[PDB]
Amino acid sequence: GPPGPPGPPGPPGKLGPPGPPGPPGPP
Amino acid sequence: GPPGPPGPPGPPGKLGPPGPPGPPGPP
Amino acid sequence: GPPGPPGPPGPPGKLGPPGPPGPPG
Repeated sequence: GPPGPPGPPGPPGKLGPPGPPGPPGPP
Repeated sequence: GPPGPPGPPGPPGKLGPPGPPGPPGPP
Repeated sequence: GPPGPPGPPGPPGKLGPPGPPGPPG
């Protein structure tokens, strides 16, 4: 018979990397 | 014959973006 | 018939953790 339809989309990706380091503190 | 089953689930999506900048440092 | 082909890639991940605190002022 015909091939079946395409499977479901995969799961979402994983969390991204940690963000950039923050600014210097106030004086 | 009938059409075949649905295909397998896709791959996991792409990695998320880097996070927000950190907070200000200590004084 | 044969099973279908693999599905599409999933949706994008969420943003990561906050970065580290900065250095001293």
